[PDB]
Amino acid sequence: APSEFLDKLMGKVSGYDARIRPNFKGPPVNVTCNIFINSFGSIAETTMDYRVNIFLRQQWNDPRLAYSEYPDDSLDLDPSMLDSIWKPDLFFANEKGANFHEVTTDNKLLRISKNGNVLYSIRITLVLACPMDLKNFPMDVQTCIMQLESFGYTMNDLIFEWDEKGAVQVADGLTLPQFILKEEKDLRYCTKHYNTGKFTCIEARFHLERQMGYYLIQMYIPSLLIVILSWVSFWINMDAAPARVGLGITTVLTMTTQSSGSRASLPKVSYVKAIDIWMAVCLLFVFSALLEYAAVNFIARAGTKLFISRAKRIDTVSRVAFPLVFLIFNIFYWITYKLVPR
Amino acid sequence: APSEFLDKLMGKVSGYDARIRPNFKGPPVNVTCNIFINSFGSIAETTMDYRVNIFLRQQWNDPRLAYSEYPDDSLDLDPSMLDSIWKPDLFFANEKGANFHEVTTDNKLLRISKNGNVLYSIRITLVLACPMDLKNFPMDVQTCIMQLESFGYTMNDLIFEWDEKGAVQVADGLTLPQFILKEEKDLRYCTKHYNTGKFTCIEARFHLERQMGYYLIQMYIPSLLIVILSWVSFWINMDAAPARVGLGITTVLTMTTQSSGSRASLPKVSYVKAIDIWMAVCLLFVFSALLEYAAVNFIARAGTKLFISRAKRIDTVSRVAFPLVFLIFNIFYWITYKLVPR
Amino acid sequence: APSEFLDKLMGKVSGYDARIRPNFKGPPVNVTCNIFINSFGSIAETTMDYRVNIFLRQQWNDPRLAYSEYPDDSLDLDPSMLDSIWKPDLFFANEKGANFHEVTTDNKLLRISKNGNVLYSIRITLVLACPMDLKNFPMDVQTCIMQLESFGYTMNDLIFEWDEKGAVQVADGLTLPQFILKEEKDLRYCTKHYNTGKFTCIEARFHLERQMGYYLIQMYIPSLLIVILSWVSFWINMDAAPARVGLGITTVLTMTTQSSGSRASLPKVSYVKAIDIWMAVCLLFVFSALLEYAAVNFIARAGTKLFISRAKRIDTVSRVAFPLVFLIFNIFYWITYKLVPR
Amino acid sequence: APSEFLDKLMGKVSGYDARIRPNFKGPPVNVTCNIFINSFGSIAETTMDYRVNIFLRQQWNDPRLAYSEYPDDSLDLDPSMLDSIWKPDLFFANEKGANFHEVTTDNKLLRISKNGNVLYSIRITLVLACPMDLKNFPMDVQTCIMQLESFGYTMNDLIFEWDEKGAVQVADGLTLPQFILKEEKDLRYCTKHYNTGKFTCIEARFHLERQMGYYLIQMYIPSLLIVILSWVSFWINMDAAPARVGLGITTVLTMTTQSSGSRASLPKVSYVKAIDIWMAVCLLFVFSALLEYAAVNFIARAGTKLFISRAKRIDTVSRVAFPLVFLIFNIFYWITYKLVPR
Amino acid sequence: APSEFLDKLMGKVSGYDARIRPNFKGPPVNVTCNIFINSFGSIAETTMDYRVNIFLRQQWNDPRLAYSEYPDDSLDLDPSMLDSIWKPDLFFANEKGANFHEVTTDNKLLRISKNGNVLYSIRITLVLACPMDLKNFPMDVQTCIMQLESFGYTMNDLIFEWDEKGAVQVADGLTLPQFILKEEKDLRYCTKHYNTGKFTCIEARFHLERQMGYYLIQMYIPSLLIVILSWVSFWINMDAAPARVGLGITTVLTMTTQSSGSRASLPKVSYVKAIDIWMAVCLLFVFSALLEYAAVNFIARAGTKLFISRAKRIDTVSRVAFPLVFLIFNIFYWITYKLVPR
Ligand SMILES: CC[C@H](C)[C@H]1O[C@]2(CC[C@@H]1C)C[C@@H]1C[C@@H](C/C=C(\C)[C@@H](O[C@H]3C[C@H](OC)[C@@H](O[C@H]4C[C@H](OC)[C@@H](O)[C@H](C)O4)[C@H](C)O3)[C@@H](C)/C=C/C=C3\CO[C@@H]4[C@H](O)C(C)=C[C@@H](C(=O)O1)[C@]34O)O2
Ligand SMILES: CC[C@H](C)[C@H]1O[C@]2(CC[C@@H]1C)C[C@@H]1C[C@@H](C/C=C(\C)[C@@H](O[C@H]3C[C@H](OC)[C@@H](O[C@H]4C[C@H](OC)[C@@H](O)[C@H](C)O4)[C@H](C)O3)[C@@H](C)/C=C/C=C3\CO[C@@H]4[C@H](O)C(C)=C[C@@H](C(=O)O1)[C@]34O)O2
Ligand SMILES: CC[C@H](C)[C@H]1O[C@]2(CC[C@@H]1C)C[C@@H]1C[C@@H](C/C=C(\C)[C@@H](O[C@H]3C[C@H](OC)[C@@H](O[C@H]4C[C@H](OC)[C@@H](O)[C@H](C)O4)[C@H](C)O3)[C@@H](C)/C=C/C=C3\CO[C@@H]4[C@H](O)C(C)=C[C@@H](C(=O)O1)[C@]34O)O2
Ligand SMILES: CC[C@H](C)[C@H]1O[C@]2(CC[C@@H]1C)C[C@@H]1C[C@@H](C/C=C(\C)[C@@H](O[C@H]3C[C@H](OC)[C@@H](O[C@H]4C[C@H](OC)[C@@H](O)[C@H](C)O4)[C@H](C)O3)[C@@H](C)/C=C/C=C3\CO[C@@H]4[C@H](O)C(C)=C[C@@H](C(=O)O1)[C@]34O)O2
Ligand SMILES: CC[C@H](C)[C@H]1O[C@]2(CC[C@@H]1C)C[C@@H]1C[C@@H](C/C=C(\C)[C@@H](O[C@H]3C[C@H](OC)[C@@H](O[C@H]4C[C@H](OC)[C@@H](O)[C@H](C)O4)[C@H](C)O3)[C@@H](C)/C=C/C=C3\CO[C@@H]4[C@H](O)C(C)=C[C@@H](C(=O)O1)[C@]34O)O2
Repeated sequence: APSEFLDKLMGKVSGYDARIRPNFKGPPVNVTCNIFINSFGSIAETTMDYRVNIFLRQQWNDPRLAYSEYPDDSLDLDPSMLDSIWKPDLFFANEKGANFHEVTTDNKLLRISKNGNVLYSIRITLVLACPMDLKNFPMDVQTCIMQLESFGYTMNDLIFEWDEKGAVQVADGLTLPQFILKEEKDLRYCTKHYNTGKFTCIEARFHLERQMGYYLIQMYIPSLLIVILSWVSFWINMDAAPARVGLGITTVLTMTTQSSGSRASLPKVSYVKAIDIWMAVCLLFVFSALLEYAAVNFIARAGTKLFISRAKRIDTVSRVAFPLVFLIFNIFYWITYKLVPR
Repeated sequence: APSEFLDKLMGKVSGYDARIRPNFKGPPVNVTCNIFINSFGSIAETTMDYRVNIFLRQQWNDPRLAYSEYPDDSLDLDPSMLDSIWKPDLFFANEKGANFHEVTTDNKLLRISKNGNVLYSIRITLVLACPMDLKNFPMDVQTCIMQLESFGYTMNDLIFEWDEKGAVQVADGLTLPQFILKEEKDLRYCTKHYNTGKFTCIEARFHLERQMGYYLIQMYIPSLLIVILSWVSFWINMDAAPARVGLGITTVLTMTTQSSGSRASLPKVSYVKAIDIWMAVCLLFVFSALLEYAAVNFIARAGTKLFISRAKRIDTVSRVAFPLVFLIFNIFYWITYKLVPR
Repeated sequence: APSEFLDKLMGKVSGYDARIRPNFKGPPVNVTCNIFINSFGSIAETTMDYRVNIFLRQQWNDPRLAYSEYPDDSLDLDPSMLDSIWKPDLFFANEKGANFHEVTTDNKLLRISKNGNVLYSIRITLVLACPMDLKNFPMDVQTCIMQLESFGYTMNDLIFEWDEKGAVQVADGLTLPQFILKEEKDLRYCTKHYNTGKFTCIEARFHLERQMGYYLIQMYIPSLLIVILSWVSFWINMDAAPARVGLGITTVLTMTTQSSGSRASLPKVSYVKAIDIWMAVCLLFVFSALLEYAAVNFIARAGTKLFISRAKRIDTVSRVAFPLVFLIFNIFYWITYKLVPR
Repeated sequence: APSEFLDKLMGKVSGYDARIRPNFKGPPVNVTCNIFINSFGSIAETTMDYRVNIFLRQQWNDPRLAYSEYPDDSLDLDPSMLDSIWKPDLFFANEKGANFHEVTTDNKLLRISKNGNVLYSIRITLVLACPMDLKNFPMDVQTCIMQLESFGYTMNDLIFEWDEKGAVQVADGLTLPQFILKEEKDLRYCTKHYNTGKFTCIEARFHLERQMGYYLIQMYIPSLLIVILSWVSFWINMDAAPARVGLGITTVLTMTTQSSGSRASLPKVSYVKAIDIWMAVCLLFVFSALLEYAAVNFIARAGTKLFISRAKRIDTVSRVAFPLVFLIFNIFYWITYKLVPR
Repeated sequence: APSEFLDKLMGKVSGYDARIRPNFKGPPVNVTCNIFINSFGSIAETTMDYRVNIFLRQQWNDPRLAYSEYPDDSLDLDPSMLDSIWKPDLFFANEKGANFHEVTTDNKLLRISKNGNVLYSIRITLVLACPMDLKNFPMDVQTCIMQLESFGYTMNDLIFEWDEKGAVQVADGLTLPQFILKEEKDLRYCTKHYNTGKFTCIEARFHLERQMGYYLIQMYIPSLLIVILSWVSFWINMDAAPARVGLGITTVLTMTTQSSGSRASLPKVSYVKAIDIWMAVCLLFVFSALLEYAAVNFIARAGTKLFISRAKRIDTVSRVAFPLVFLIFNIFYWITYKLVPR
């Protein structure tokens, strides 16, 4: 009897056809699909893509599946039965490849309401290639988008609509080590025009903000320290050229290395990153320090002690100048990027 | 005759249906599942996931499979027969992808007791994404969790229960090169609430403790050595500025490199790692050493021999001071992290 | 009735055979295929290949599929039905491996016009091995080619023709981080002669131009800076040999490192890259600077003050000479590669 | 007729059942299986696993397959026929994943003797995770083990036995770039006890010895050279502090780098590697050299020429001492690890 | 009618059996197979394997497929039909894994001549593990071999023969960035003896020669340059110890780094590479230069000006000596490896 009902509803009997669209030659089937995202992982600037595995819940009703037989409002069909019924055909457009998880049983959940409402749920792993603007790199906000489109049928045949309440849910305990996701999530329609015809698509937005802890600790602090080293360099007498030339050279080299280190993590990009203007100014200051020492030597290795007194003056006034120029730059710098954002 | 019994029990005859849940429209099927874990491998902080391949043994009884025909209490069915019978549908929630091992035969073991108890065993390889807190990195205890949930049916239909005795077993000879697993294993229920309904889950806990041998040998000892180099630097006369500036610079650079080296292995993280406070203090001491030499020079390059005597005093008192401040820091440091843990 | 038409047109009835070519033993089937390319990604010089995922739209008409039954000009058949009809067999020749995207439904779109025109669309991910000439590396234009050939039948049986209008389309918002694609796209026939017979092929051209921003910021500027360091080195008195030897050595070493850094990204290649002539000249200038200092010392460590005056002359005239020789080289250099291209 | 015999022996006729074990409800089936190993490849200490692809030849007789029809002692059945007959189910326990090679035809060889002896051969690629002890790393002997167990049936049902003569064969021309395999091969039974029951297993042993050429050339020689540099450092007068401090520092730094270099290849391990005691002693000697120079300076920068004469004595006696202490250490070192092994 | 002929020739009618070998119980089937290689790619010394994707064309005639029905000499069967006919079973022995390309249609080409000659063509991607001798690394000739063997049947059943004319063809435009392939190609039989029996194999030879451009530009030139730096070092007066010690140390360090750099690309190997003798001699010369400076100091820091004159003599005679010893070594070196090869 219970098997007999799976056989009666879905059997060849009643002439049910998998291939034919529900309510065919008529109003477009409306699919309400909401996604529950388990995790973001392996977000890489260089690879340019981010991994997310999601439950996809799509709901479409067809009149023909509706049954008067059982008391229960919704009956849970077997996962295999699902291969038999018509399914809405939905591919991630930017998907860059994706896979089901078939571990143990195939992971799929389907249930038919007596009304004829169908609930269909699948667990997918997605790699998604999102374009991301690095115009200001360290502290930027990046938007990651996923758009679900129907490759099979045109606009008149099929439509996608987000669920009116709670269209995208996130894991209760989900955190990203590198970025923080924002509670506010934008959802917006799109319509794709292709040579073949117009295909429906719906896209979610995700907003992610870069954690400043790691970059502060790694990128900025050593720069600050190295810049301190020039400052301590100034106090040593000009008579010892090696100590000054040694500090200047060593510091400029280290700044070079520190600068490349930032570059290795990132994808190769034409426009100047904020990190680059920071490195350019730090390097400009150490180079200017060595430059000042060079000028002091040009005056000192030249001649008369009156000039050497002049140079002992420029030493003090310089040592007072550099922390001020660096500090004022720093102040002027932080406001634009980390304050009044967007 | 023996084939005739596989054909009689599992045949179309008797109207056995694969798709229908055992004891349908009634008390939820109870699955007692215990796992035997062959190995942990490729645990990587950066990838954030750990590999484990496990035997999964799940036991559920259904009345309809029960047979009075044979003398034997448990009969071992063919591995293919398994595709025909109803199986409890169980997916690892955090699985991040997983695969069966089909090498030679498909690796699956099933047996039916005359009572109707079914024993079902499969060999799976799992990658598992466990969130791990690095708040104190080198010596931390990390908890790795795996939760088994039923994607197919709600709470009223199906339930998972760990076996009362020996729910998780480990290989007799299993060792992890990086961590040690703890004999005490916590097992605790969870219930998942999703928009679709409430799904049963059961989760194991694994506790892993970081081996301090490698990090002691690699991370800490070279730091100690480099800090010794400042100490030997102090004894050289202040008259030779290059030897002192050379030692100070070289040591601070090496400390910088040593510090980055720790960072390369780890995933990028916002909160300060214990290794970082260690590096910060070591670097602070070498920098303070160079700083003291700079002050000594400010007094020395300045003027009168009374001051130079003053500086020869500060040399000795400093050389006595640094091992004490470093030693007291070290003592104060170890207690918090490696003593009175958690 | 609607199922009955899928059954009538494609049924065993009417004796339709999948295996037989349309209009068999006659004029070669003509396939008009246009591709819509979603993205280029992971273009790597070292791996030598570039990833592109494309929609492939191929159109061939066969008389036998044509139907008089429906009012609609084009009817959209089910994606599975596609396995039944004869398909033009088309493999990417240089494909180096490729995969369909079967996520959710298999992603395939097919429709039959009453005329008998068939539209067939598939979404594919391609890795493509394109040979690329590095003769001038940093600023080069690279051509990436994909050729679609029929492995199954000879020229007399089958032919490929690009669509007369809009044979290749690109995503409206598509950008490549490393290169820019050019609007002008060349399309040209090819015919392959193999021992078996002659097979049709059609190949698209893509032209890509290297972004000069990243290489300017990374490769060239540090070179400029390091070359500046020699210039500042000259001013320090020759009396201090260490400062001069220190600057010369340090700079030549850094130039060595900078040079290798360029090499690591690129595939190993026999012919000299433009970047290499740039590095060779920069290194030649720093080496020549140190060389001049060495000559100055050979005169200076030798003897009489008249010679030392001679050397103080060569210092000034040299410091005036080096920026001129470097600047004139730079000017002479840029014209060939970034100006009057091809 | 020849097809008729495949149809008669393996047909539904005679009531042959694939699922049922040979000689069912009786003495355990005995499988004699010998392996021919094509190659070892990609043996990596860090990944901890080694690749081997093997032919597996397993022989079990069943009475029912035996035929009186043909003259030939052994008849070669079609590779597909193999799917129909019962196969012994054998999975590599530590397999960590493995794959068949299906290129061209599926690669499988089966033949049935009239006696009823069945020869079954398959070509498999295995990744095998072998635990390996690094207690003395550079020159160690490592044992790699593969154990073949039956996941399907208990001890009473099935048994594995190595072939009495030539159970494991190796390719005639097989060589490993990193290790050498030893002709003597140990083969030993194991029995696995699991909660389900006792399962048969048979394990091969492979013994591999590390090639000392590469590590001698790479690891040890540069250490020797750097240690020579301290020796040449001693001869330079103590009056020039920079040359001595320069050599001491530079050499200790280089030793640090050389030491890390060894570490990068290896998996992270708690226990001290032999390479580490070697590095510790080399570094101890360079550090002791710099230390002696520091003491000499403490005496020299202090005061009276009688002390400076004392120091010129300690220079000579030291320069005589260091090659002796290093040489005697070297001698004492090599004996334990490369002599009287195990 | 045309379908009726596929049904008549290959139908169950006429009692055609896929499983049975052509001309069974008789003279061994003779397969003439020629390969057309599209590309070599990703040849890596470290991975030890090289990728090649090839068309495999194998020709065997069977009497039973021969038909008198059509006028055409050769008829092209459908790619699926191929699964039905008997195929020669041919696996690459060293294949290390390989895959078909199933993109769009499965890529397979088959045609049956009325004579009964069958032409069968498949497109395969192969990874091939070739053993390669590095005894002289930079400029070596390496032979890469692929051997095609029949795993299914013995010598008496099946045989492989290369096509008498043009057995291996190469792409008209094929080039390898790292090596050049030689027009002369050796083809030679092999017979494999295994415990099971004797299996036929045929192997192609490929000869590849290393491009000297990249290694000249990268490996050798910087060595030459660094060796020049010692030469320029000699001219500086011995009075400044730091400039000489600085140049000697810096150069020996850089030589160390340059030496390791070569090692990173290559697989770990016991026997001494030619590149190693080159590095050993270069390093020996820089070390000998520093050594000579040390001796000069032992004489100079010692005492009387007559000795200092002696040392100013050894300076000149040395500076004349080193370019000669290095040049004569270079000459003596190149002849063995790049001249009179093999
Ligand atoms: C003339 C430069 C000399 C050598 C000066 O160098 C120094 C010191 C003083 C010298 C006189 C140091 C140098 C920076 C320069 C000053 C330059 C800048 C602050 C910026 O660059 C300028 C010019 C540049 O166009 C030549 C321009 O880019 C274009 C590219 C695109 O158009 C096609 C477009 O997007 C738009 C038009 O922008 C830029 C906007 O503006 C800044 C971008 C450069 C930073 C420099 C660096 C950043 O990572 C490098 C690395 O970390 C390293 C090793 C050293 C750094 C350095 O060496 O920093 C570094 O190379 O000062
Ligand atoms: C002012 C710093 C100057 C340059 C001082 O530098 C030195 C020497 C003396 C200078 C005056 C050396 C420097 C450390 C500083 C002292 C700083 C610390 C001990 C710590 O940082 C402070 C400030 C920091 O917030 C600015 C704060 O982080 C926040 C981040 C998050 O909020 C958004 C939150 O999680 C919480 C609020 O915590 C921290 C807790 O506390 C410590 C974290 C820094 C260690 C420094 C380093 C660790 O890896 C780096 C690397 O190995 C390297 C190359 C050098 C190191 C270094 O250069 O170490 C390094 O960069 O002293
Ligand atoms: C004699 C050289 C001495 C050591 C000189 O070195 C320096 C300084 C002065 C010394 C006297 C520095 C050196 C370059 C040389 C001058 C050489 C060139 C400008 C070029 O090379 C010459 C000769 C070379 O054939 C020996 C020839 O290649 C052939 C190869 C192929 O035939 C089989 C064919 O394609 C065609 C015939 O071309 C070339 C065309 O032309 C240039 C190619 C070399 C650049 C050098 C380098 C580029 O990356 C290297 C790296 O960044 C590094 C660490 C240092 C660089 C360097 O060390 O640069 C570097 O190694 O000058
Ligand atoms: C006090 C050390 C000072 C800094 C001394 O450092 C130097 C010079 C003189 C200083 C006074 C140099 C230093 C070694 C020390 C002497 C130490 C050893 C020879 C060994 O270590 C000792 C102590 C160590 O337990 C603290 C102990 O490990 C335990 C770990 C486990 O228990 C939990 C267990 O398995 C068992 C109990 O063993 C060890 C057995 O025995 C040796 C192991 C250390 C070698 C050092 C190094 C090896 O790779 C490192 C790297 O290449 C580098 C950059 C420098 C090396 C160095 O710096 O070498 C290095 O760090 O001497
Ligand atoms: C005693 C050596 C001292 C330290 C001398 O070092 C220097 C300078 C002068 C010192 C007195 C420098 C040193 C080489 C030596 C001279 C040695 C050689 C030219 C060669 O080696 C000798 C001895 C060696 O067996 C100990 C032997 O190998 C065996 C291995 C196998 O048997 C089991 C077998 O295959 C066969 C018997 O061959 C070899 C054939 O012959 C040469 C091979 C060594 C080259 C050295 C190096 C190559 O890459 C290394 C790297 O780039 C680096 C950082 C420095 C190099 C170096 O340091 O080079 C380096 O380590 O001279």
